[PDB]
Amino acid sequence: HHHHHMFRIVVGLGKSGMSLVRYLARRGLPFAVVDTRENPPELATLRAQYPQVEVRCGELDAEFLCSARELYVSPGLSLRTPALVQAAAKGVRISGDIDLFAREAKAPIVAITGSNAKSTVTTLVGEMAVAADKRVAVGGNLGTPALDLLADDIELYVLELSSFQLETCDRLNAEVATVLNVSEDHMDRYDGMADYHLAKHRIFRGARQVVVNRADALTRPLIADTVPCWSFGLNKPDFKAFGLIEEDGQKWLAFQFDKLLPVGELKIRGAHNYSNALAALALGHAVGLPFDAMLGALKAFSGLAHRCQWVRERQGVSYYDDSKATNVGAALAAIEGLGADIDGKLVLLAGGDGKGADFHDLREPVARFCRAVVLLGRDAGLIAQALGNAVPLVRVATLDEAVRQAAELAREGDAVLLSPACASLDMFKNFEERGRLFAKAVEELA
Ligand SMILES: CC(=O)N[C@H]1[C@@H](OP(=O)(O)OP(=O)(O)OC[C@H]2O[C@@H](n3ccc(=O)[nH]c3=O)[C@H](O)[C@@H]2O)O[C@H](CO)[C@@H](O)[C@@H]1O[C@H](C)C(=O)N[C@@H](C)C(=O)O
Ligand SMILES: [Mg+2]
Repeated sequence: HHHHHMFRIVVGLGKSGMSLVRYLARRGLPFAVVDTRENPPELATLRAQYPQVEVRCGELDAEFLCSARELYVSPGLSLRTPALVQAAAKGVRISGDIDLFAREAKAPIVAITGSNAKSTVTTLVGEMAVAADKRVAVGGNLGTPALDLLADDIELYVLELSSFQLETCDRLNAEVATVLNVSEDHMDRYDGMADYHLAKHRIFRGARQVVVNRADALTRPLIADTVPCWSFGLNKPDFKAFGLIEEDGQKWLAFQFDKLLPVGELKIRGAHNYSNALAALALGHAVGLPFDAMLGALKAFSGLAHRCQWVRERQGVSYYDDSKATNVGAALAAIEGLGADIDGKLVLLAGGDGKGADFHDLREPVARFCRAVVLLGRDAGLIAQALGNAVPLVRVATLDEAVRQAAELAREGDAVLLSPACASLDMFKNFEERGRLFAKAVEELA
């Protein structure tokens, strides 16, 4: 079983695996593809587009993996998979598409992770860079695989990174890096908060600057003492800091003692979105984006689909798609934020794959803001146990039923909120499909 000394193996045939196939094939390197599943989602794609690439589907063959110089592992595949552990112990480098991107990119990287907000802040910094007339490429976990962004004329890369991707990134060497926030998530993969936190802090390896959340200690890296450190927060900022300046009850986004923009001139609203705006300003300022360009993009920014997104108002009841809420921290923010905005109470739709999360933090906000909760999905029962008898709970089987029942529970002035605190993967392809099907059911109400 001979192989070339450059031989490498792509482990996982999903979207990032296909970006690795494209990259390695373009460089004419010897490689093969494996996947633990008999019928991975991009198998048909690989067979149609790369009929000559060796592909092995099923139980991983550790002896085959051990013949490669490096494995590029799908971020969704746990590195505790036994054959990967065995290859690692025999000195095979465990890598991945972000690790490879970091080793190849020829322009500064803005690297953004966090338990929440990383897609919004990544998108915003990208729009700031476009407004600053930079040749920018934006992607990563956000959707466009990072390797597909590579081009020599790119002046700035903006990457959303997951804790999973970061586990195989040896030395990202970002120009500026941030962990926006950390709250319990992905506890079906990590043993606890310590390993989850450590994985995210790999974003700082080699970072030339950092952006830190003054309100979240799990975002503060050791290197904040040795590289330029820009902080954001909602309190009044000090030197080198972004924050809010308040005068006669009017709030301004601010850098040090300079008022930048009244928060009322943003389209996005609420404390979490102000924090996101300040984080994006800090990241953009770190890579030289002019303030006037950044503020113009901030004023124009409308937010992302499935982020507490208004769908419909029917019989005085408004319907909001917050399907992006796949952890408790996100649902907490939406319940508090929308609950405080409306002239009524919430009917919350929640449940799905809870990833081993503690749901106890939902109880008090649900008791304060909800008229009822509609629960679906694999871990509906765990959520119901955490909520107790705070409010009426209605158990349903499908999202269409959940919407029909929520309409019946709601009264004029209420809002129906899909903010599930769970992954969608037990019942849906992804959280975007979950949100699209919620919006479809809402639109089908008579
Ligand atoms: C799960 C994950 O990390 N997905 C990211 C990945 O998409 P990709 O299609 O390559 O997925 P993947 O890494 O193959 O994982 C998908 C699923 O396949 C399974 N899988 C994968 C390989 C394999 O051999 N066997 C197997 O069972 C994984 O366990 C997982 O359940 O690469 C894309 C490009 O970088 C990302 O946009 C996408 O992020 C999505 C948005 C996501 O859900 N990310 C998670 C981490 C999140 O945000 O929490
Ligand atoms: Mg995640």
